[PDB]
Amino acid sequence: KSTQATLERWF
Amino acid sequence: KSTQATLERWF
Amino acid sequence: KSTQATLERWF
Amino acid sequence: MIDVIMTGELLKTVTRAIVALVSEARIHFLEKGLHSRAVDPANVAMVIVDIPKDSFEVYNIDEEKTIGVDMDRIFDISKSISTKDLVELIVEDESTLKVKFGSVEYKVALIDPSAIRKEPRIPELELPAKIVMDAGEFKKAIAAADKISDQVIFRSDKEGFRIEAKGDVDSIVFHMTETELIEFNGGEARSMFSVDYLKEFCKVAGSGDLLTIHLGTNYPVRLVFELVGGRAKVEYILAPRIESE
Amino acid sequence: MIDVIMTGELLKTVTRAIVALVSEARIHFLEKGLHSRAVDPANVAMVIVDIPKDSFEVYNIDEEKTIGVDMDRIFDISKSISTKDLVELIVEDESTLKVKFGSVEYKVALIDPSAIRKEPRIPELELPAKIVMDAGEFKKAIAAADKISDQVIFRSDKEGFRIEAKGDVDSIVFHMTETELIEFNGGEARSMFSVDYLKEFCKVAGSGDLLTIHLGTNYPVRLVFELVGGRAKVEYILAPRIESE
Amino acid sequence: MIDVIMTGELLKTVTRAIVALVSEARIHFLEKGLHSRAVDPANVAMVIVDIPKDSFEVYNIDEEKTIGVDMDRIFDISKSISTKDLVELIVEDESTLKVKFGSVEYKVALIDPSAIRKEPRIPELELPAKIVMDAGEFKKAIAAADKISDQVIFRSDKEGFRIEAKGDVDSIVFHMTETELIEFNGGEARSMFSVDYLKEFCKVAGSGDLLTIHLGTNYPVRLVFELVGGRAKVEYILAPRIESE
Repeated sequence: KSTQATLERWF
Repeated sequence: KSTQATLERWF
Repeated sequence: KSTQATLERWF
Repeated sequence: MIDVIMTGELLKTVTRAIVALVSEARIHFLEKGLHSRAVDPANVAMVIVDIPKDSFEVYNIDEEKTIGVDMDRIFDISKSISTKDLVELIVEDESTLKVKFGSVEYKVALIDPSAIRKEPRIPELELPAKIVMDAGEFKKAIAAADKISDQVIFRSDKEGFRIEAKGDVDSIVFHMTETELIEFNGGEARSMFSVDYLKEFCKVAGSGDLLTIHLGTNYPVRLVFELVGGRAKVEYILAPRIESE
Repeated sequence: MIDVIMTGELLKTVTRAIVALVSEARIHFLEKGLHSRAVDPANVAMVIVDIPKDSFEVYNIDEEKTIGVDMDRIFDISKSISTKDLVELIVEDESTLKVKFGSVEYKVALIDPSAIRKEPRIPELELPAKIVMDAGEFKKAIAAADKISDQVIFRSDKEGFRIEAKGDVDSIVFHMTETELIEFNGGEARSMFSVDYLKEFCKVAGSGDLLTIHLGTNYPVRLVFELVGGRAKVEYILAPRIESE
Repeated sequence: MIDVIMTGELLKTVTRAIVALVSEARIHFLEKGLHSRAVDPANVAMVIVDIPKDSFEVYNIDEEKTIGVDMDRIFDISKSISTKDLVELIVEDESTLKVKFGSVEYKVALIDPSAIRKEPRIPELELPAKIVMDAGEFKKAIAAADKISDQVIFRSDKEGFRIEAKGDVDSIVFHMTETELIEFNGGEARSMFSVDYLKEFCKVAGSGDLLTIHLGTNYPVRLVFELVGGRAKVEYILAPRIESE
């Protein structure tokens, strides 16, 4: 399956 | 009045 | 405030 | 035996301007041309359309007759009639109206002209300011005000013509000094109106046409458009929204 | 190993005409070209599309094979394929259909051709009147009748071809003497139909194309269009609405 | 006393790209030009717009000031401003923003720049693949994937750039070898995203513009568009949909 991630993990 | 016929009568 | 008038007053 | 022939854009312009406030109006075939005036059921606005006989590609009457035309069905049929598709209107009888264009001949029955609400006596208005501008520049002034409010202010003085709209977070103003207006008598006038009607009037007109505006203070406004390249004159008279103290 | 290449407007015309009555039809890749015929679930209308091999910018079959194509997904994908964007259809396998156009290669799975309702034997109709006219003039005759009624009358005699619609307050008639029709055999015919289907048929065709109409009395109507500039032949057969006494 | 003048298409492009993820963003009037970056409330995507001072038909600042602009009302007003109708933005005060175009001067009040969510530090992303292609070819790759699924796969390697979408009955793939891409560094990358955002990003751009794509594996994607003919640079950064095992 797939889970939309958030940009917070990369900032 | 009018009654929509079917194509089955002519095939 | 404002009240839409009618044309009857001017005819 | 009425037998007229106009362009498609001509019939489509009047039927729209009319049916824009009514659904059935009396049309008057005069010697000077075609006439027809009606007010909406609301009694807020009035439309007066004129088409002198020189706009028709033929105009044949055999006595000035008035016909009660069902504007809705006419407008509805008009969406077929093409812009270049000459249309010939005929009334050689008393019960129906033949509309011919292309290979189609539409026949809608007529109404008893005296069966429809009797039209409003054309007002005898005396207004201070007289502005002449382009309908397009005007239609763009109304479209903009519609995002800010339900009402607008037509403000006239010597420094030009102004149309203003205000919201609780923004405002807009359309100004044109007399130097940028086609014509302007500079009279002082100020009346408020509802963008609703003003936006509906702007439908029957686009950019490239002219517009004369007769404005006073706390009086209705006269919007005279030269439509279909000066071949049709459509006037809209809107009652003002009076500032209640 | 089917390997065809048609223009975009070509694929978009057939898939629309087909999916206009079905959602999955068997497509026949013959030696003479592409064939496919289906009737709607209702059983009121029939569509027969033909594309001789000379309309393709290449048509490569390795045996005449029939494929069950899911018309909905095909039509749905067709809204991407551009009008000039050549599209190549490939079926080098038995499970899927590759549709290539631009930098996109779409692959929709095929259906068991014998898993879909078996198509209707093309009728052996013998009709009195044969009218040949422009599809545009025709599409304009139908669009007009749709405002007046749900049904129309195709009336043929020597004085021309007529299509009429009546309401309780108006009526419309589309007439073209044999002198204004491309072709006309003048036979006497008169059948009534539902504007609903007739308006749906007119979608897959526009002005500039030709149309042959086979009309009889109380018989179905054959509407043969030369679409995509004589490169696609789409026929629609509609059952009549019989005047019940 | 900010006093800028840009084309209509220029303002309409940025306000759309911005308001495409926010309803109120801080706009930065710098020496090098106009800047403004914001993330949507969701925190999934980020937009970074840049307009160097050479895109303006004049750009006059009297100190680099940041203003809190209500993007919704601005975007909403922008639907008036014409494509060729030069628009001059002025902020000679601290409470409002004057937008002039034609005979209209719109005045929307400003927001406390520090009253709006503080913008996101522009990420320091290091991505393997770098693809340069046309925005149109790209917008067509996204439009197609939207019919097949809610998500797509950006796959990069040496044999070209790939974008794929799969359904339970069909699939589509957009491939362009390095030979057909404007630029391509051939790095290996593979991340999945939601067609939803990707389709929303494609709105602010059309065919004829260029697009650089920075892709990595299980990392967000950077979509840098050269909009308004290289006069506006709009970057969209979307978080990936991570394949959950």
